Amino acid sequence: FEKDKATLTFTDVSITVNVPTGTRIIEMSEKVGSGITYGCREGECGTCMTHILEGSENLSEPTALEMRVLEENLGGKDDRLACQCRVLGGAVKVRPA
Ligand code: FES
Repeated sequence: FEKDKATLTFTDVSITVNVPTGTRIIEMSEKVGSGITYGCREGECGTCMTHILEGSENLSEPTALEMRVLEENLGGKDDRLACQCRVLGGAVKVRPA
């Protein structure tokens, strides 16, 4: 009934925020103090890498750009870029990678 909102848990700070769907993880991490770093405005640096603990199915699929910057920065199977990863619904749990 609230399909336009999603819960996002930053486990390094133990807080779950209810975000409007389509919000990027980086747009909440600094609001709660999570240690995810915003280091560029072009999606190329990869310093915003984030480990997706749960709920990867509720996230926007990675673009070809994200995949390239992920691989360039040794991102793993469950890592995503916080400045490019949008929460589309459901429940997601993340920690700084
Ligand atoms: S902040 Fe640079 S890739 Fe996300």
